Amino acid sequence: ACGLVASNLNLKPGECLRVRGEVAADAKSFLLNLGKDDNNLCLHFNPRFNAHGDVNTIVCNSKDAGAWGAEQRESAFPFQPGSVVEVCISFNQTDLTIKLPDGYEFKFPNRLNLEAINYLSAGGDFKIKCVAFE
Amino acid sequence: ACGLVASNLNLKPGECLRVRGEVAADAKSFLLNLGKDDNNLCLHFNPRFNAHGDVNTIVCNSKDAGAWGAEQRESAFPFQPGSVVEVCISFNQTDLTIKLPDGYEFKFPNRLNLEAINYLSAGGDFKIKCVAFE
Ligand SMILES: CC(=O)N[C@@H]1[C@@H](O)[C@H](O[C@@H]2O[C@H](CO[C@H]3O[C@H](CO)[C@@H](O)[C@H](O)[C@@H]3O[C@@H]3O[C@H](CO)[C@@H](O[C@@H]4O[C@H](CO)[C@H](O)[C@H](O)[C@H]4O)[C@H](O)[C@H]3NC(C)=O)[C@@H](O)[C@H](O[C@H]3O[C@H](CO)[C@@H](O)[C@H](O)[C@@H]3O[C@@H]3O[C@H](CO)[C@@H](O[C@@H]4O[C@H](CO)[C@H](O)[C@H](O)[C@H]4O)[C@H](O)[C@H]3NC(C)=O)[C@@H]2O)[C@@H](CO)O[C@@H]1O
Ligand SMILES: CC(=O)N[C@@H]1[C@@H](O)[C@H](O[C@@H]2O[C@H](CO[C@H]3O[C@H](CO)[C@@H](O)[C@H](O)[C@@H]3O[C@@H]3O[C@H](CO)[C@@H](O[C@@H]4O[C@H](CO)[C@H](O)[C@H](O)[C@H]4O)[C@H](O)[C@H]3NC(C)=O)[C@@H](O)[C@H](O[C@H]3O[C@H](CO)[C@@H](O)[C@H](O)[C@@H]3O[C@@H]3O[C@H](CO)[C@@H](O[C@@H]4O[C@H](CO)[C@H](O)[C@H](O)[C@H]4O)[C@H](O)[C@H]3NC(C)=O)[C@@H]2O)[C@@H](CO)O[C@H]1O
Repeated sequence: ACGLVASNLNLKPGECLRVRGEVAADAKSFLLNLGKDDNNLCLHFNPRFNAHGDVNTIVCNSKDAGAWGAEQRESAFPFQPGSVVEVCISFNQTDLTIKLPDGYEFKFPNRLNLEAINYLSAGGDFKIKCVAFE
Repeated sequence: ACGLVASNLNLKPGECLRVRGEVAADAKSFLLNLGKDDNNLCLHFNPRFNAHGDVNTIVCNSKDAGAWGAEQRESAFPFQPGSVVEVCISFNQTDLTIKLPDGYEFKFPNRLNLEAINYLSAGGDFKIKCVAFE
């Protein structure tokens, strides 16, 4: 269905999760899901080039016990299809910080109040090239 | 056994898996398992500092339907407690090539004849700092 699925991550607050991968030449959208498990996501990171009505927009949302939360759309879109990008993610009690390329970075509330991230999955027109723990 | 567990890898012949991590100060052993799943491992890579009657010896083996194969032991042991070590693994239908530090490398047969690897697992006194797909 999608890409890489990693579990047992022991991502404690402060630590950084760096993910590098190449986006398809004709990418429609790609995603990175972080959380406790697939149904309890503290972060559903979804850049949309041309999908679900959104064009060149990063849509973020959470999932709690299977129920999707309120979406949060971002304006800056530093991803050119057919290139290699790197996203860096860290969190704390209050919220997570997503560092995108070109110096852009935004925050997303930690609606789940997760003290550790043990799950991550990738999907869409994206191919993981590296996963780093810092 | 077990720690970071990654599924849906879809690693194919020619592509190499690279893992970097730091070994524990009083590490008795650590392991990396590659296979089609938890019970069918084309490679159980296990560097033992002091475990199972072995002192500083790399024990490799396979597992088919849960049955451990015939152990193959290695001479070199470029591991030191506290230090960060990197290993790279490539494969084809014949055998996997474990490339260790300074140009040293050894081969282990692809006993199960897997064409692709979808499961990776890590365990023991090892801290994964990065996993790259090349
Ligand atoms: C003809 C003859 O006698 N030949 C002997 C061999 O018998 C002997 O074989 C090895 O023996 C060791 C030690 O076993 C001891 O404990 C037994 C009971 O627990 C006992 O019955 C044994 O006799 C032996 O006892 C020792 O006996 C000696 C002499 O009697 C005592 O010493 C004497 O003591 C005196 C004072 O009392 C005095 O000091 C004398 O000077 C002194 O000599 C000693 O004190 C006494 N100790 C004890 C506790 O009783 C075995 O460990 C070893 O077995 C392993 O290897 C063989 C194959 O070589 C396997 O068949 C066996 O299953 C073991 O394999 C390991 O299996 C595990 C489990 O699967 C593997 O780990 C897993 O691996 C997976 C990956 O594949 C995965 O990683 C997983 O996570 C792991 O858990 C290991 O990798 C396996 N390792 C290997 C290599 O296969 C031998 O049987 C030898 C050497 O001792 O000498 C002669 O050749
Ligand atoms: C300028 C611009 O870029 N604006 C965009 C908006 O376009 C965009 O809105 C989206 O619009 C979609 C299309 O609607 C049209 O098509 C249907 C189907 O035929 C029509 O029935 C409907 O009437 C619309 O028709 C259009 O009408 C206009 C006006 O008549 C036509 O234009 C006119 O045309 C004439 C000539 O005839 C002339 O040229 C005029 O000048 C011109 O104006 C136009 O041509 C015509 N189009 C067609 C084809 O006929 C909607 O489908 C889309 O819907 C989403 O948003 C609404 C609320 O806004 C929701 O109610 C709806 O359910 C849906 O929500 C999305 O739900 C999905 C899941 O179901 C969400 O995705 C999930 O998200 C999760 C994370 O939270 C996970 O990631 C999961 O995997 C993922 O699947 C998704 O996020 C939801 N989207 C939103 C926004 O919440 C939408 O409204 C908006 C919003 O994207 O952005 C603007 O920038």
